[PDB]
Amino acid sequence: ELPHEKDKPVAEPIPICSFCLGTKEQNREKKPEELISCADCGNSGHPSCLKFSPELTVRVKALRWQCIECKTCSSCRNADNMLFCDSCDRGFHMECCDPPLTRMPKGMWICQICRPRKKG
Ligand SMILES: [Zn+2]
Ligand SMILES: [Zn+2]
Ligand SMILES: [Zn+2]
Ligand SMILES: [Zn+2]
Repeated sequence: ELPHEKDKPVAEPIPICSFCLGTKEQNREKKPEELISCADCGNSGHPSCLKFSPELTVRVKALRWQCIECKTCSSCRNADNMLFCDSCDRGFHMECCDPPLTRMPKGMWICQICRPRKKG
Protein backbone atom coordinates (compact mmCIF):
# COMPACT_ATOMS: atom_id res chain seq x y z
CA GLU A 1 0.00 0.00 0.00
CA LEU A 2 1.09 3.57 -0.75
CA PRO A 3 1.51 5.97 2.23
CA HIS A 4 -1.32 8.28 1.07
CA GLU A 5 -3.65 5.25 1.16
CA LYS A 6 -2.86 4.17 4.73
CA ASP A 7 -4.19 7.38 6.35
CA LYS A 8 -7.49 8.77 5.05
CA PRO A 9 -11.22 8.55 5.94
CA VAL A 10 -13.29 5.66 4.58
CA ALA A 11 -16.84 6.52 3.48
CA GLU A 12 -19.81 4.48 4.68
CA PRO A 13 -20.42 1.66 2.18
CA ILE A 14 -23.73 1.50 0.33
CA PRO A 15 -25.08 -2.04 0.78
CA ILE A 16 -26.43 -2.44 -2.75
CA CYS A 17 -24.68 -3.40 -5.98
CA SER A 18 -24.82 -0.45 -8.38
CA PHE A 19 -25.03 -2.97 -11.20
CA CYS A 20 -27.67 -5.49 -10.15
CA LEU A 21 -29.33 -3.69 -7.24
CA GLY A 22 -28.97 -6.70 -4.96
CA THR A 23 -27.67 -6.86 -1.42
CA LYS A 24 -24.81 -9.03 -0.20
CA GLU A 25 -27.44 -11.80 -0.11
CA GLN A 26 -28.37 -11.62 -3.80
CA ASN A 27 -26.00 -11.25 -6.75
CA ARG A 28 -27.12 -11.61 -10.36
CA GLU A 29 -27.68 -15.34 -9.84
CA LYS A 30 -29.58 -14.58 -6.60
CA LYS A 31 -26.82 -16.16 -4.50
CA PRO A 32 -25.03 -14.51 -1.54
CA GLU A 33 -21.79 -12.61 -2.28
CA GLU A 34 -20.03 -9.96 -0.20
CA LEU A 35 -19.76 -6.53 -1.86
CA ILE A 36 -16.68 -4.51 -2.66
CA SER A 37 -17.12 -0.87 -1.67
CA CYS A 38 -15.48 2.40 -2.72
CA ALA A 39 -13.60 4.02 0.17
CA ASP A 40 -14.20 7.48 -1.29
CA CYS A 41 -17.88 7.51 -2.27
CA GLY A 42 -19.16 4.26 -0.75
CA ASN A 43 -20.54 2.83 -4.00
CA SER A 44 -20.56 -0.97 -4.01
CA GLY A 45 -20.43 -3.82 -6.52
CA HIS A 46 -20.59 -7.59 -6.39
CA PRO A 47 -17.14 -8.84 -7.49
CA SER A 48 -18.97 -10.98 -10.04
CA CYS A 49 -20.78 -7.95 -11.45
CA LEU A 50 -17.48 -6.06 -11.58
CA LYS A 51 -16.09 -9.04 -13.50
CA PHE A 52 -13.21 -9.44 -11.05
CA SER A 53 -11.52 -12.79 -10.60
CA PRO A 54 -11.44 -14.18 -7.04
CA GLU A 55 -7.72 -13.41 -6.80
CA LEU A 56 -8.24 -9.79 -7.73
CA THR A 57 -11.21 -9.69 -5.41
CA VAL A 58 -8.96 -10.85 -2.58
CA ARG A 59 -6.32 -8.26 -3.44
CA VAL A 60 -8.76 -5.35 -3.72
CA LYS A 61 -10.53 -6.24 -0.47
CA ALA A 62 -7.16 -5.72 1.23
CA LEU A 63 -6.70 -2.25 -0.27
CA ARG A 64 -8.26 1.20 -0.13
CA TRP A 65 -10.15 0.76 -3.36
CA GLN A 66 -11.71 3.55 -5.37
CA CYS A 67 -14.70 3.15 -7.69
CA ILE A 68 -14.47 4.03 -11.38
CA GLU A 69 -15.53 7.67 -10.87
CA CYS A 70 -13.41 8.41 -7.79
CA LYS A 71 -10.26 6.74 -9.15
CA THR A 72 -7.12 8.90 -8.96
CA CYS A 73 -3.68 8.29 -10.50
CA SER A 74 -1.47 6.57 -7.93
CA SER A 75 1.52 8.42 -9.41
CA CYS A 76 0.48 12.05 -9.85
CA ARG A 77 -2.52 12.01 -7.49
CA ASN A 78 -10.34 10.28 -14.71
CA ALA A 79 -10.75 10.94 -18.46
CA ASP A 80 -10.63 7.99 -20.84
CA ASN A 81 -6.85 7.59 -21.03
CA MET A 82 -6.36 5.89 -17.68
CA LEU A 83 -4.89 2.43 -17.30
CA PHE A 84 -6.13 0.10 -14.59
CA CYS A 85 -3.74 -2.52 -13.24
CA ASP A 86 -5.04 -6.05 -13.78
CA SER A 87 -3.46 -6.96 -10.45
CA CYS A 88 -4.67 -4.23 -8.06
CA ASP A 89 -7.05 -2.06 -10.13
CA ARG A 90 -5.15 1.14 -9.32
CA GLY A 91 -5.33 3.84 -11.98
CA PHE A 92 -2.31 5.34 -13.71
CA HIS A 93 -2.20 7.91 -16.52
CA MET A 94 -0.27 6.50 -19.47
CA GLU A 95 2.21 9.36 -19.20
CA CYS A 96 2.54 8.55 -15.49
CA CYS A 97 3.55 4.93 -16.04
CA ASP A 98 7.14 3.81 -15.57
CA PRO A 99 8.20 3.62 -18.29
CA PRO A 100 5.55 5.81 -19.97
CA LEU A 101 3.04 4.12 -22.29
CA THR A 102 1.75 5.58 -25.53
CA ARG A 103 -0.64 2.86 -26.70
CA MET A 104 -3.17 0.52 -25.06
CA PRO A 105 -1.55 -2.84 -24.42
CA LYS A 106 -3.13 -5.71 -26.33
CA GLY A 107 -3.12 -8.02 -23.34
CA MET A 108 -2.49 -7.77 -19.63
CA TRP A 109 -0.88 -4.78 -17.91
CA ILE A 110 0.62 -4.68 -14.42
CA CYS A 111 1.77 -1.66 -12.38
CA GLN A 112 5.13 -1.05 -10.72
CA ILE A 113 3.67 -1.69 -7.25
CA CYS A 114 2.51 -5.22 -8.02
CA ARG A 115 5.65 -5.98 -10.02
CA PRO A 116 8.60 -3.56 -9.69
CA ARG A 117 10.82 -3.19 -12.74
CA LYS A 118 13.80 -5.56 -12.84
CA LYS A 119 16.60 -3.50 -11.28
CA GLY A 120 19.66 -5.49 -12.36
ZN1 LIG B 1 -24.36 -7.18 -8.39
ZN1 LIG C 1 -16.26 6.16 -5.47
ZN1 LIG D 1 -1.08 -3.27 -9.62
ZN1 LIG E 1 -1.04 10.28 -13.60
